[PDB]
Parts: sequence; C-alpha cells; structure tokens
Amino acid sequence: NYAPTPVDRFTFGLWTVGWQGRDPFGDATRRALDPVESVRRLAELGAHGVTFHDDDLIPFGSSDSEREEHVKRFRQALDDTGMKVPMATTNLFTHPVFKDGGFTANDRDVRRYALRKTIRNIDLAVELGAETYVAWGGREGAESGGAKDVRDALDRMKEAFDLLGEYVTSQGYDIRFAIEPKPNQPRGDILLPTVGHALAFIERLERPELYGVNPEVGHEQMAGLNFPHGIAQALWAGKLFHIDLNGQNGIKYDQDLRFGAGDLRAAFWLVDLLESAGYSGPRHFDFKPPRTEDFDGVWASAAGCMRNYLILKERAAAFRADPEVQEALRASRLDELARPTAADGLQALLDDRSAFEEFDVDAAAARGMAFERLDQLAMDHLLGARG
Amino acid sequence: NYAPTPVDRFTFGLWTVGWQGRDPFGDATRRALDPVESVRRLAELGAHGVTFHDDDLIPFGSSDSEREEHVKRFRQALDDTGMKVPMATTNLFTHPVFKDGGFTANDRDVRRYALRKTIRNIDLAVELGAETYVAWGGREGAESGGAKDVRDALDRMKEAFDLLGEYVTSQGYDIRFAIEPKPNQPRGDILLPTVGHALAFIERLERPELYGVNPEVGHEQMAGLNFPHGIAQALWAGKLFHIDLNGQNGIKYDQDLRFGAGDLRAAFWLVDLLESAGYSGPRHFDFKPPRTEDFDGVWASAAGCMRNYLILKERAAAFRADPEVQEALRASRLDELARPTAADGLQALLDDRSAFEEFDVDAAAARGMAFERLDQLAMDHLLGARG
Amino acid sequence: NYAPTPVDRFTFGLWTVGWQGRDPFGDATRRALDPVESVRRLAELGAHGVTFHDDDLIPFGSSDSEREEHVKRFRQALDDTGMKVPMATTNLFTHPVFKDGGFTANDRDVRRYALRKTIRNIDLAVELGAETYVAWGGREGAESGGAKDVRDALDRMKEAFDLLGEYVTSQGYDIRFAIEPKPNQPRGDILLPTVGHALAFIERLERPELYGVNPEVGHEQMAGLNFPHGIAQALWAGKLFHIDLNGQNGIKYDQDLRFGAGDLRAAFWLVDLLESAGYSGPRHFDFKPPRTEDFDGVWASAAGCMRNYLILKERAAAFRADPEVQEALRASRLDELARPTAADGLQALLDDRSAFEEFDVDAAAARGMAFERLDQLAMDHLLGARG
Amino acid sequence: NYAPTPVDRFTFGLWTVGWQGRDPFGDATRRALDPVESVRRLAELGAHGVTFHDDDLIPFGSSDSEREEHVKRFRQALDDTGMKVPMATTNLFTHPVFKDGGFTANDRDVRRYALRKTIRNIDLAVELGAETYVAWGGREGAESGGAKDVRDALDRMKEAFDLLGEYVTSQGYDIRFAIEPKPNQPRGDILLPTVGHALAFIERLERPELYGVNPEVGHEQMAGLNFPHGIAQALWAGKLFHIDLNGQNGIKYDQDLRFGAGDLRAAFWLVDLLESAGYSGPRHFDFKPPRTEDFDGVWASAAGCMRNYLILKERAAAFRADPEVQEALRASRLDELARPTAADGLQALLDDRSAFEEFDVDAAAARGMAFERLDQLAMDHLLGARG
Ligand SMILES: [Mg+2]
Ligand SMILES: [Mg+2]
Ligand SMILES: [Mg+2]
Ligand SMILES: [Mg+2]
Ligand SMILES: [Mn+2]
Ligand SMILES: [Mn+2]
Ligand SMILES: [Mn+2]
Ligand SMILES: [Mn+2]
Ligand SMILES: [Mn+2]
Ligand SMILES: [Mn+2]
Ligand SMILES: [Mn+2]
Ligand SMILES: [Mn+2]
Ligand code: NA
Ligand code: NA
Ligand code: NA
Ligand code: NA
Ligand code: NA
Ligand code: NA
Ligand code: NA
Ligand code: NA
Repeated sequence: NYAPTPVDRFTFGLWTVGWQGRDPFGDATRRALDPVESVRRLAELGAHGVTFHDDDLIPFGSSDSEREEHVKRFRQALDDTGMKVPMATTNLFTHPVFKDGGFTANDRDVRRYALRKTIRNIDLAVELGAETYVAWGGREGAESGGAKDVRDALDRMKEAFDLLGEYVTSQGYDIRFAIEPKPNQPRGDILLPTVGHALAFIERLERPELYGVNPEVGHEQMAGLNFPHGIAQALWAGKLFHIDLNGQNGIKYDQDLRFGAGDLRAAFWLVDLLESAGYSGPRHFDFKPPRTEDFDGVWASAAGCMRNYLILKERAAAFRADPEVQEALRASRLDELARPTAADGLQALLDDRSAFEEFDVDAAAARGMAFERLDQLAMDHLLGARG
Repeated sequence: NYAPTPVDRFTFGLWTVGWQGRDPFGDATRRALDPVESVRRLAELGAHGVTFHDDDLIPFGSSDSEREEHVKRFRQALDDTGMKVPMATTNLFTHPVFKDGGFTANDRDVRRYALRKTIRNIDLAVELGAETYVAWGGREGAESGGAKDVRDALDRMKEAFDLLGEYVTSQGYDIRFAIEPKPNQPRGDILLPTVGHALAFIERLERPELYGVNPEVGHEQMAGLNFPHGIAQALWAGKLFHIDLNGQNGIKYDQDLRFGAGDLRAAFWLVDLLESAGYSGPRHFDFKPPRTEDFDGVWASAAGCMRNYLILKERAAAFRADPEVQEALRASRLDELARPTAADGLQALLDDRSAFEEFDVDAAAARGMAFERLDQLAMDHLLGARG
Repeated sequence: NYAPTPVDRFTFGLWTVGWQGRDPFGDATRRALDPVESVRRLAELGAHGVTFHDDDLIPFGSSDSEREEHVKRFRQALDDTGMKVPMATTNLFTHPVFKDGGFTANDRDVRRYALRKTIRNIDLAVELGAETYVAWGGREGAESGGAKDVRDALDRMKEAFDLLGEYVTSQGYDIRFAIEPKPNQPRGDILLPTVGHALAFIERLERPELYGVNPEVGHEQMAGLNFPHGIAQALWAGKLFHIDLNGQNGIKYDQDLRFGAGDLRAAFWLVDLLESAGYSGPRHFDFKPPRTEDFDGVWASAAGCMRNYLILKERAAAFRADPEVQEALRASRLDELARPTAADGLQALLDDRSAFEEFDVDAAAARGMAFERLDQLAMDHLLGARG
Repeated sequence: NYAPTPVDRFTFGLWTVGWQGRDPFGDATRRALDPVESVRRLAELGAHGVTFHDDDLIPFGSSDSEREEHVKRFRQALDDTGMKVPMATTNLFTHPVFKDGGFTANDRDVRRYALRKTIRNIDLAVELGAETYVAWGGREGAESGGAKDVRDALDRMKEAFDLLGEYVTSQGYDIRFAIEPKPNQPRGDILLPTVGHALAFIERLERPELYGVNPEVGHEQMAGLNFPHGIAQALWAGKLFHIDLNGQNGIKYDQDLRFGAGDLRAAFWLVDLLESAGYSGPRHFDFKPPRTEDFDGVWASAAGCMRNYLILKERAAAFRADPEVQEALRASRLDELARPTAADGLQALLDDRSAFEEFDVDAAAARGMAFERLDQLAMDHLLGARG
C-alpha cells in the first residue's frame, strides 16, 4: 500500500541520502555515496528524480576532464533508471572562502567569484534539464550587529540576482530561480529569514517574474511559523516554484527529519493545501537520515518520506470528500470567507445601514464558529478513526 | 541627563500607560485613566504626542453627543500641553464580534462592519492631524487548519485594504496606512506574521504607495527574528512609516516591556540604524507598565522608555564617530560591502579571469573578518567602558 | 467508537469548559457556567470527575452561608451523576493581591494570607474526597532581575510547602501535594519552570514523600522540551501524582488546546508511556475551548479530548503488541538498554579487556541502530496505515 | 582598564580557542592549534587556567608513548606560564561509536567502553590537579520516541555515575563530578535537558554529595529559561560546582558566543549573583570564536570574554553599593522576602486573624511594587548612565 511511482514527482537531493553524518559535535558515521548508487537506489524506491549542488556532483576544484567524467557517469545512471533532474543549486556555503557569504560577502572579490561559480552551474543545470535553480544563502548574514549593513547587503543581493536574471535571459534559458529562506544556522541570523521576506525582496528585482520561493518545512518552523500558512501566501502570490519537504520539532537547530516526522498535523495541512491548490512542481525532500543509521536505514528513511506524503494525501482527500466535513465547512462559514466583502463597491458599503447602524453586534457575537467540531473531523480523518 | 523633549518625537498609545493590568490569569490592578490625565502626565515627562484606538478615546457604543464630548475634552488636553496625535488605529480585536477576525472574519457581515468601524475612525484621525493609520490584525488567523483558508483570507484582506485606499483617495486625505505584523497571540497563528510577510502583501495592493509597515520590537522577537535586520529591510523598501518600540525576552507571549528592557543589544543596534538612516517618524512606545506597579511606577516606566532610547542614541553616535571604530569597520570591509559587485556589467564579469580562473580561493579564505574586535568596540561603547 | 466511560478516569477542571473566553486582548465570548451545569454535561459525555480552584466553586469573598450553599448544590450534582472530585487547588493568581506572588510574594502579609487561603481549601478538598492537592505558582517569579532574589524566594517556597505538609500530617489527612511547573506566563519567568526544577525542589522539603509533580503537556512544550521524556523522569522518581493533558504548538503563550491537538506525535508517545507504565491517576484535561466557540463547541472540544486519548491508546497498544514492532525493538537493542551495564561490578569492569583494549570501536560504530524503520512502524500504527 | 589577572580565576577549554570552525554546513576555517600554543597565548591575556577533553590533549587512539609525550609537553607549558587545570572531561560524543550515546547507548558494550574511557581520564585529571570532572552527555537522547526508553536510560545513567563515584572513592581522590545539562543538539532531545532535571537526578545517586552541576549560559537559554534563576536554584541546593560562561541569542542552535554577547542583561544579573553569593569556582568560558575570524580574532574574542565579565562585575558592585538602590530595594520589599513567613509556627499562623479574617486584601493590592524604578536604576548602572 502507499507505493510511490515516478508519477508522484518525488525527488531527493544527492546530499540527503548522501549525508555522511558529520554534525557540530561528531564525525561522519557513513562512507560517501557515489551519486550513481544514489540514483539507482532512489529509483528502486519509486522516486522520480534527484537534485544536486555543483559540489555534490563534481568535487570542488576538479579539472575539465574530471568534470566531464563525473557528469557522464551521472547521466548514464539517469538514463539507466529514467530519473530526472528538475532542480539544481550552487554550494555557496561549505568552502571557507564563503565564511562571510557568497553574494553578500563583505569582500567584493568573493561576491564576484560566487556569481561566476553559480553561472557555471546554471549552464550545467540547463544541460541536465532542470526547470528550477535554487539559491540558499546560508552564509548571508551575521553573528554581530556591526559586521553586516543589511541595507547594503540587500543592495548586493539584488545586484547578484539581477545579474543572474540578465544571464539566463541573454542565453534564452527557460529556467527560473527559487530563493530558499532560513532564519538562522549557520549564521546567527540569515538574510531573507522567512518566506515573507523572500517574497518581498523578489518584488524589487528587475525581472520579478523569473524568481519565486523554495520554502522548506523545517526552516519556517525554526521561527515558530505556520508552514501551511506561508505556503498559502506563496501560492497566493504565484511564487511557489519548488518546495522542500522534511520534518522539524519546533525552534531548534535544523533537524531535517524525514517528511511526516516533526509536526505531523502541519504535514497533513500542507499536503491538503498542495493537493487542493493543484501544485504541479516536484515533491522534493531535503532531509537527512539520522547519523545513527546504516545504509539500510538511509533507504528506509527515504522510503518513509514518500510513504508519509501518500498516507497524508489519502487522508486529506477523504476529509475534503466527506459530506459531513463539507457540511461542517459550511457551518463554519468557509464558503462565506471565499465570497467578496463588498463587490457592491465602496459607496454602497458606506450607504448600507446593515453594515453599521443596523448591524446587531451582539447577535453576531453570539454565533459560534463550530471550529472545534470541524477540527475533530480533521483529526478523525488523519487517524482513520471515523466512527 | 538624558532628558527628553518634544523635539525627540517620543509618542505613547493611550492604551500603554492606561493598561489596567488584566492578563490571561488576573484581574485589573489599576483603575482606568482618563485620557486627559495621560496626556498631561506624558507631557510633563517630555513626550511629544499620543496615539489611540477608537475605543480608547470613545467608549464602544457611545452616542453622537457622548462621542463629541470625549473628543472635545481630549482636544483641550492636547491644546493645554502642545501634545500631538501622529497616529491612530481601530480596535478590531476586543469586542466578541471580532472573535474570528475583522477584515478576514469568515462571516461577511462582520467584515463589512469592521470596514465601517475603521472608516469612521479614519475620519477622526484626520481631524486630529494624524499622518499614519495603523492596522494590527490581531484576530486575523486561526487555531486550527480547517478554520481559515489562507488564500481566501488574503483575498479578503487585500479587498479591505484596497477599499480603505479608495476611501482616503476619494476624500483627498494625506494619511497613509501602516500594517503591524505579529506572529501569534491572541490567535494561534496570525496572518502576515512578520515584517517580510506584510511587505510582500503590500506589493499586491492596488495602490501600494499608500501602505507601509509598523513593526514592533517584541513581535519580531516572538518569532526569534532579528528586529534591526527586519527594520533594515523595511527601510530598504521605503516602507518604514511608523515603529513600535518596546522590549521582549525572546519566544514568549507578548510582554510589551519598556523599551531597552528585553534584548538590550538589539535595542542598541536598532537605535543605531534608525539614527544612521535618518528615520523621521515618531518614536512610538507600545508597552505595558507591569501590573505589579502603581501609577508612580507607570510614569517611571514611561520615562524609562525615553531615557533608554536617549542613552542608546548617545552610545551609538559615539560608536560611529570614534576613529578607532571607523578603522575597524574598514578592517572588516564594511566599505566594500557598500560598493557594487559588478558595475562593469555582466559581460565584463564573465570575461574577468580574476573572478574565476585566477581567483586565489585559499588566499581569500585565509583573511580574517576581524568582526570580534569590531563587536567588542561596540560593546565597550554601549557600556561606556572605552579604555 | 472510542466512547469514554467513567472507567477511563477522565477528569476536567471547572475552569476548562467554564472558561468564558477573556484573553489578553479580548472580552468574554461566553456567559459563566454554573458548576452544576458543567458536572451534568461532562457526565453525559462520559467523564469520571471534575476538579476545582476554591474560587471556581465559591465566589471570592463569599459569606459562610453562601459558601455552604454553593458546596451543597455542587455535591448534589456530583451525587446525581456519580462524578468524583479527585483533585483540588487554590487560586493564588487572579486577585490583584497576588500580583507579586502568593507563597513567594515579597510582602510577608501576603505570603501568610496565601497560606491561610490554601489551608481553608485543603479542608474542603478532603471533605469532597480529593486525593491530590495541586499548586500552580503562576505568580511566583519576576519580570526584572532585581525584583526577586531567587534563593530567598526558594526559601519562602520551601517554608510554605513545609507548613502545608505539617498541616496535613497534623490533621491525619491522606491527601498529597502535586506541584505544577510552568516556565513563564503570566510572570516573565516563573519559579520552578520545568518538571526537573520541581522534582529537584521537592527533594529538599522536610517530608518529600508528601509531594510530587502535576506536569502539563503545554507547559513543558513552552520551553521546547520533550513532554514524554519529562514524564518518564517523573515516573522514574516515583513522583507522577497527577497530570494535566492538553495541546500546544511549541514556544508560544499557553494555548491550552484540546488534548491531541498541538504535537500529535508527542501525544501518542505520552499515551504509550502512561499506559505502559500503568499510571493509575486521573487523566485530567486542563484545556480551554477556543473563544470562537459557543457552548455546543465547548462540549465538542471536551468530548474530543477524551476521544483523542482513546484513539491514541488503541494505536499505542497495537504498536506494542505487533510482532514486527517487537522484532524491530530488538533490532534497535531496546532490550539491551534495559539490562545493567555492569552487574559484574566495578572491579570486573576494570579488569575486562573486552571493555577497552580489545573493544573493536570501528566494528561497533559500523552497526546501524535501525531507528528509522522502528519510527516508521510507529507512524504506520498511529495513522492506521499498516500494509 | 578591566585587565584580567590570574586572581580572577578565568579559565578556557582547549576546544574553545582551538575550535577550527567546522559547522553543520562548512569546513574548517583555521588550522589546529597545539595545546602548548593555546596555554601560552591564554596566559598572555591573563587567564588562570585551561580545561580539556581527553581527546583534545591526546589524539584518539594514541599509543602509551604518544600519550606520555603529549602530556609532558602540556605540563611544560603549564609550568612555563603558571596556568592551572581545574577541570577535565571526557569526549563521549565525537567518535562514531558514541552515535547513540556513551553511558546510555542502547548497546551494552558501548556503555562499558564509555565508562572505561572516562575512568582513564579521571586518573589523568587528578594527576594534573583538577578539582572537578565534568560530564556533558551530548549523545544521550533520541530523535524518535521508540528509540530510547527514558526510564531505562535513567537507570543506566545512574548506574554509570554510581560506578564513577565508587571508583573515585576507592582511589581516595578528592575530585567531584559536575553534570552539564543541554536540552537538544546534537540529539533531537537530550536526557537531563536543564539544570533542574540534572539536580533532580543527582538526588537519586548513591553518593549525591559527590555530584553537582556545570550549567552553561547558552544551554539554558536554548530552552528559553532564565539562566540567573537556574544558577540561583543550583546555589540554593549547594550544587554549583563549576559554570560555563558564553552567550546565546535565544532559542537556536548552540551558538557559544563570547561571554557578554547574546543576552547582555542576563549576563549582568548572572555576574551580580555569582559575586553576591561568593561563588569561588572557576569562571570558565565554553565559547567558540566565530569561523569568520583568523587567530588575531580568536585571541580578541577570548580577551573579550574576560573583559565583559570584569565590566559587569564593576557595574553590579556599583549597583549593590549605591544608597539609592539600597533604598529602592527596601521600597520593593526585597528585605521582607528574605524574612521567614511564619517563624511563629503553624498554630500561630492558623490563630492569627491578621492573616485571614482581618487581612485587608484591597489595601494590600493597592500597594505598588516599585519594580520599574528599581530596574531602571539597574539599567542606569549597567550602562554607566547614572544622572
Ligand atoms: Mg475556493
Ligand atoms: Mg552607506
Ligand atoms: Mg522494561
Ligand atoms: Mg540575603
Ligand atoms: Mn533544513
Ligand atoms: Mn532545503
Ligand atoms: Mn506587542
Ligand atoms: Mn504595537
Ligand atoms: Mn496551561
Ligand atoms: Mn494545568
Ligand atoms: Mn554550548
Ligand atoms: Mn559547556
Ligand atoms: Na549599497
Ligand atoms: Na505558485
Ligand atoms: Na477568495
Ligand atoms: Na522607509
Ligand atoms: Na531567605
Ligand atoms: Na510515579
Ligand atoms: Na532498566
Ligand atoms: Na553551590
């Protein structure tokens, strides 16, 4: 039951199942995986595709001949399995040169290098068929207040993204960009810390249509925010270009648990939203099998990501299709929320005594919302306990 | 020393010093204050002005004659003291009718009433000389996932703000709107939970130039975010129309401590930013004297808000003016951060071997940022411990 | 299905279903309930009993004749329904006199009054058959560092609890005390903020056997802690005298959602622990039906607390009884965790070359824990998705 | 000014200034330091001593001859500088063998090895003159609910600490143990997550007098708790055997900022408490110079830890010595808090009409606490803004 197929568009980063287990306090617990191994194993589990940072696929500093051989082997694995590559990204965070940032490093020479590193990888992403290019500015930020003038840093970040937009336009590429917010870690505070801040920034770019967001479940939850609500705002703005699925237990370091772990009810409401809205992008997992696991546990954890999505999809669909739930949604006036407040227009509203002088505020205030019954129907559906 | 004057544009809500001390668990500890009393006492402390919700100035449900008398007495107090009213707002949160929201209530009749209540108060705000009209949507949100379709709620919130913009345009008013984000409390999650989400929303309004943000120190800190960073993004966007100053100890219920309490170093960096950027708006305090205090403690707490701002202003100015700090800022390359990455343009960057093939990444990575020395100079200046 | 019966020992505070809906920003949305009404309605839902603060049952300041009549009516309702009263507590937080504390108020006269108020209610609790007397020191704490010397406050808190222990001993009562920790709210920081701090304090009382803890789900989660882990430590110490069940979404104000809401997987692990350990006390709900609800929603929310406990009980029992789970627990060495490290004793351990010189650390480190497979079996059982 | 001397008992872990800068996302930015270098540089800054994990001083897996040479070189550096070694600890977290724990690993062979590794290092600590042996159980915990039975884990943790107590008793050593709590990171939840939980656990050991706590500023703040309050409880219990000083910005990953950074006002109240209580132990810094820094920034950051302690010590002493503050403390009844509630005894309290029938609750409730004036005097003293 709940068996994933490529149809479900489940994707995984090479760095997810390939995470060797090094953490702030501990050495690696697993050997490095050849990307070819990961592609073949993920395909066997029913994944649709993989994603990569440049330096996951091509060791940093590789010669041109080494780069070609790494890409050739990877493409053979994709061809052997039918796996796709819908998204790629640049590693602008691991190498010590990026310790103060890539695009917003105080040192101008580093900013220029970061752009050139990204541009090289955009070319590769396009050659592999990627539709989306993600940017996670994990080093953009500060541990202290004097270190980073945020207005200047935002100017530099806009300049960088505008140059990348000029680049893809000039080459005729169809790829689009997706900015991944995170509030903190590894920097004390990271620039563009939430979906909202990223959406706001995009509106000030020269070609805003080329940019959207790549929200990650656990990153919004590291600020204690409601991930489904933030996804709703991204959808409302037309900017949900990609998504990163995982789990998180609240306000902690970025745990990258398998999807469904962490906040299970938020996972339910997320799947309900994505499916109801008809989100058509990859269901991408940015997770880490815990370092306690051997490789059998790696593949079990990856399989669990997909399984949990499919269980939640079934339960959310049953919730929405249940005539008792539909009645409860009407009892709670969800239908009214979807109707305009004043399609009659401003003057008619100002002239409408039913909206002020003759509005019976105490009668209105007496009406219960019936939200608790609705929520218990949702709980019963999630748990398969209807009756 | 540190004596405030009206020149400093310090303002206070009537509901701040007038808070009677009722909390989730406790009855009022102070009698209600007449707004006339608050105006006269605040003026004696050196405040510039006050702000109000409709229902702070005019008891809910007052007749027209009662409304006129309350406003007349208030205006006499303003005239007697020279106090101004730079900002006003609507209470769309206390009355039970607003239990599911004002502008985004599921019930359409409530949404229409909320708009009419706001419009009536915009007229009054203009008559009192206010430049800014704040909206704090404290009831807009949910405790459960099925109760509120966030895309529909954002449609209703946009409709409401668009109607208010049509209204002020039609009346020829110069007032502008400022949206106050908050992540949670009293709703489990509130819509537009951060400065970023509010900035992003504004960009989708029909007349975005009429709307900005009113960020509150403690509200951003309730999501664990960096308040100075968020203010920098608002300034970068040209949207810092007003600000609410207070203190907060991290991720808790909204404490509304006096300004300078809570995160003292964030208060220092905030004042540094506001003064450096030339922010010209009110320095408004949205705080609550703790319920442990009698009226002498109320006025002591209000005086402390202003005193702490003025101490921090002195220390931040001394930091920026110190030639040793200026040298440390150059050592940390803050000057370079402010210079364009690639004013030479995209093609020149692509052709520049110094940005890629000839970039010595290990030499770059070896350079220290010297941020710790800079931050200790900042600490020494804040504490008055230079030497 | 999942129908509660008095056998299940589900109990509710009068103040839970009776909460009128006043919050930091909003007036009451529901009329006050007569305790007689609440007893009869809860009995109809299958509750076992109720609990009370003194001032929930007897209005503060009542005369002796008024007190007798309120108690008589309540006892008739209990007799009419078969409902029990297993626990009672004192309200040392609502009245303004308690603004700086009860037992740890700086004012000595208030501390003495708080003790007398509690002692009067212990007598009543015993007359009603209560086995446990809870103390929630919600006003014990501070908003500022100079206001409360914590060593002195702990001396006063120990003195108070020691006097109460002397009192019950002297009267021959069998009741025991349960201290309810909370980290903050309504005070900026509350003394004894977690289960651990309360357990540690109890060990320094003169008669520690008379005192245990009353942990509340949401209070531990307000510090981001793992509630099942804290309950395990309380059980390990022999100190889980009572428990408060509810839901919470992480690090926020105390939400008091119905049980099962908030962190659903933590609720599953909690029920698994309570049932596995054979906890025999009341399953008490300290929750608040949201202020959006009318009375039908109040009773729906209360019914949901019990329903969710019973669903989780079924799922946790099925998890523990499944031979595949039992095999996975052995694969993860949960059996070994339960066996002594060195029953052979210290000298034998020191002499055992297999514990040092001949321990193959790399072979040990290569063994996977198989925790992800185990956790996915747990998820499948919780969701009823085995297969 | 503020120049540290060995008299001040400032100490640093080898792993602090020696941190190479590897984080969850980034490679090392600094070369490894020879412990001899660190001892000599710290001495030049005015430190009193250093501390070590076994594997900081002796590379894991060293032969006996290699171990002797590493210790000999270190002891020569200590002799050359006058630096002391007051504390040592075991690394039971870095090596992959400890991925599920040391003392509470599910695998019994690992638990036995962890004990033998610790015992070997206790012998070395004693030879170097250490008075305290710290245990930080950073791997004791879980990412999932089924992986770790916490009651069984606490049994194993008690067994381990009891064996270590038997060991030191049997060898006649004067060293004592200090348990360092942390709530999470690197495990999803760590056992004994706060000072309170550790204090409670110690009370159940066979020889509790041999064990205390080593609280760390940032670890308590990762649960949003008040660090000075927790230190007060440890002092009240007689269990503050050692302390780790650093900074933290709230509920995040463990930042290990220099002391004084993060929550500056909490640092002030901590120093006030330690000095007022006469804490006589090391002032130990467990911090990490940010990875942005070169070695000059490492030593600047270490110097800043000590400088900030000394500034705060001066300001707290001036606060306590100021006759205006002493008057404000009396106005706020801090003197009364320190006096027994009922030295007259239980019967006299029960017979005292002034404690109940004749207690004027409204007159008591009208008295203001004057805490805001007191706190503003504290702010003025911290900032050196008295006047
Ligand atoms: Mg629709
Ligand atoms: Mg500039
Ligand atoms: Mg057992
Ligand atoms: Mg004393
Ligand atoms: Mn992540
Ligand atoms: Mn991601
Ligand atoms: Mn606020
Ligand atoms: Mn505000
Ligand atoms: Mn609660
Ligand atoms: Mn409770
Ligand atoms: Mn730490
Ligand atoms: Mn430490
Ligand atoms: Na700039
Ligand atoms: Na979209
Ligand atoms: Na709509
Ligand atoms: Na602006
Ligand atoms: Na005392
Ligand atoms: Na127990
Ligand atoms: Na055991
Ligand atoms: Na002590």
